[PDB]
Amino acid sequence: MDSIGESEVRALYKAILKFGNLKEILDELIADGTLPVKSFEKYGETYDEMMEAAKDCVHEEEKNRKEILEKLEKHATAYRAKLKSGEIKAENQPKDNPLTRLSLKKREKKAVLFNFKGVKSLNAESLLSRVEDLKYLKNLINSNYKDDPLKFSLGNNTPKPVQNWSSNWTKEEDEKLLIGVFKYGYGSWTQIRDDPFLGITDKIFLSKKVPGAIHLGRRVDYLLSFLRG
DNA sequence: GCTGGAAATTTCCAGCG
DNA sequence: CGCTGGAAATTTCCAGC
Repeated sequence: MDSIGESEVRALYKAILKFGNLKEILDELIADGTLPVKSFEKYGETYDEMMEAAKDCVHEEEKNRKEILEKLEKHATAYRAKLKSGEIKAENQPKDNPLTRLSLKKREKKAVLFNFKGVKSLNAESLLSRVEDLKYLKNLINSNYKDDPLKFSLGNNTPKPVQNWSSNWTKEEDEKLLIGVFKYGYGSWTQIRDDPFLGITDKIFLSKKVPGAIHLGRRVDYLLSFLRG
């Protein structure tokens, strides 16, 4: 009757990518069919368990990348030594060599996934970074403009402008966008566009246009990592 | 199977020597 | 010119129906 299965998990995970830490507002979510009806406490324990599992997954993948880079580094060293000593000619080189290998691995980014309670391919990175980002944003707008989130501003921070977007997109639009993420959650691009108080209806697009959903996500992540440092 | 969204891959582009 | 890093576009992948 109260146990947890897979539907409640998927719904939760999605809700976490949407609102980060949501234990504050579980009720409201249950109260609008966002989450299946279950107890506040049990959802709390499931959330804690999920974030725990994400922490552990990221940890294990970090260990893995570490060891792989150790080995690749060793190979790089032993290769340099041979180039200098002259046992390898520099111009008769294959394009696949310990150097290019160590480099590509150095700069490789890839999904960090895990399974949880019979739900498959959850993104630990997305979960953690989303909780942090949305916490930083909530605290950022509440500590200053609580009685009117719309008056939020970046101050004298000037984030680098957008590249070849189809709408005249300025700092103002960044502010409004962030306010919208604070209001409806990460991903709710339709509600953000349609809110007339934000007044950015004719600057979002869901010859293909720009910016769409993905582009909004990138812009939000960049804006927040920028405002931090 | 099908399909939407995520993930991976490719392409585009600006900044630089 | 080519290199390189970042963003956009394009293709592929996969879980859940």
